[PDB]
Amino acid sequence: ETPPDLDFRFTGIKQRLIKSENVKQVTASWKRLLVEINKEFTEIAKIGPSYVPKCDFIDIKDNKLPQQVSELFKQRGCLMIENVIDVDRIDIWFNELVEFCKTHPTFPNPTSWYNVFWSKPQTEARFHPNMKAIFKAMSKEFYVEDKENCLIDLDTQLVYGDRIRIREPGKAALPLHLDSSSIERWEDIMYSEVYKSIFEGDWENWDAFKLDERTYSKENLYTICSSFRTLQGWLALSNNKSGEGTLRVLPSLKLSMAYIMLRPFFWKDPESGNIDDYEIDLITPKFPGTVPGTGQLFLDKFYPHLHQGIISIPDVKKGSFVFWHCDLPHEVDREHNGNGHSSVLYYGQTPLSITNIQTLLDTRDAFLKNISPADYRSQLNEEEKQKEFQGANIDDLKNDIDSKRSMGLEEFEKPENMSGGQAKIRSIANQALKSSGFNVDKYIHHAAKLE
Ligand SMILES: [Fe+3]
Repeated sequence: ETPPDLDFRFTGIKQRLIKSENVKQVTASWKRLLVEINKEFTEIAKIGPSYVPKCDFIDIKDNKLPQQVSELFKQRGCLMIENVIDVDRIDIWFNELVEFCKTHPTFPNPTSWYNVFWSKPQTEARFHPNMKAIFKAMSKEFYVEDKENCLIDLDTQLVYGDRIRIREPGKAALPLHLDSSSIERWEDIMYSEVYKSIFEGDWENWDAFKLDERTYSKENLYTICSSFRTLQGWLALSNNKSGEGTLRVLPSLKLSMAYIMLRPFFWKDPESGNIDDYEIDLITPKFPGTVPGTGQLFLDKFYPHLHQGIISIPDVKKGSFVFWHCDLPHEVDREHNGNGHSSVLYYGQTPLSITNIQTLLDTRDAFLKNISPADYRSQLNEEEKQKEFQGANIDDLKNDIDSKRSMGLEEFEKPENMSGGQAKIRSIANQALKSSGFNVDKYIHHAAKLE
C-alpha cells in the first residue's frame, strides 16, 4: 500500500531535482497532468490497439517517416511498420533459427527466450536494406541542438547483440515497466537533466527526442542492458493477433514520463479523490517501483493512473517491425491463447555515441570470438562459456562495409565535409578500435561540469 523507503540519501536526490522556488509550479503542473491523463488515457482505452501508430514500409520515402506518421510517433512513442520484409524470407529465417537452436543446445525451452546472438538469420535481418532504411528513418525523429560538441552520430546504427523469442501458446508471463534503468533517471546527473522541464513545472514542453543531455547519461551507476538504446524494437517472425502473446504499451510518451518522474514527489493519493488535494513530498526517500542497481523500473504497483492507458499492439504480421521509445511503459501479454508461436527477433536502435563505444567493442569482440555479448556472457559459468557457439560468420555480412562498421569490424569514414560531434565521435570510435579499450568517465565528467 505504501512504497518502501530506500536509503535516506534519496531525500537529498529529491531536493537536488526540484528547486524550492519551483515547488508551487510543480504542484500546479501535477494537477494539470492528472486532468490530461484522465482525458487522454480514457480515449486510449476506448479506442484500443488501432491507437498505435502504424504505417507501410512503402509510405517511407527518402528514408523519412511521412509527416502525419512522425507527428503521431512523437506523441505516442511507438510505431508498427508493415511489410518491411517479405513473408517468404521471414519463413526461411525463422526455420534457420529453429534449426540452429535444435543443433546448439530443452526445445521448446521453459522461458520462450533463446540466447542466440550472431546467427546468420540475425546478421542478415539486421542488415537487410529494408531494415537499414527503417532505422535511418527513425534516427531522423531524434536530434541534438549542440551539434558542434555533442558526442553522437545519429546517422550511424550500431549493433547491440540481442536474442530471439519464440513463445508457444500457453506460455504465460513480467509486469508493466520501463527499461533503461530503475533509479538512474532520477539519480544520475546527466540522466536527470533529460527531464528538467518536468522538474521545473513545465512537463508540457518536455521533448523526448532531444538527445543533448541523454548522450551523457549513465544508465547504470552501480537485468542490466549495457547499451544506450533510443528505441527498443523487433522484427515479427510470426502472425499473432492483439493479445496473443505479443506486446502491450502505453502509447502516450510525454504524459507517461511526466507522471513517472513526478510520482516520487506525489506518491500519496488523497482520500478525497480531489486532484486539488495532492501536496508535494520532498522528504521521504520513496522512489516507488525502483530497485537501485537493476535495469527496470516497475510500474505495476504504485503507478495506478497509468493502467487505464495500456493496450495491446495491433495484429502483428510476419515482416513487420515494431519500435517503441526507451521511455515507453510496456509489458508482454500474460497469456498466449493464439493459434501458433509468437516469435520475434529483437533489434534496437543504438546510435554511435559516447556511452556506446563500449558496446561497439563488445560487439566486435563477441562476434569475432563467436560468444555471447557481455550482458549475457557474464551470466554463464566456466563450462557454459567454453561450450557456447553463436553462429558468427564474417561472410554473413556479405562484405558490406557499412554493415561491418555497425559491428565494430571496420573504421568509420569521416568525409572532408563532416564536422562537429558527429566527426568527433567517429574519431573516438576509431581510436578505441585501434587501441582496443576506452574509458567513458572523462567525457561524462566534462559534460556534467559544463552544466
Ligand atoms: Fe522491457
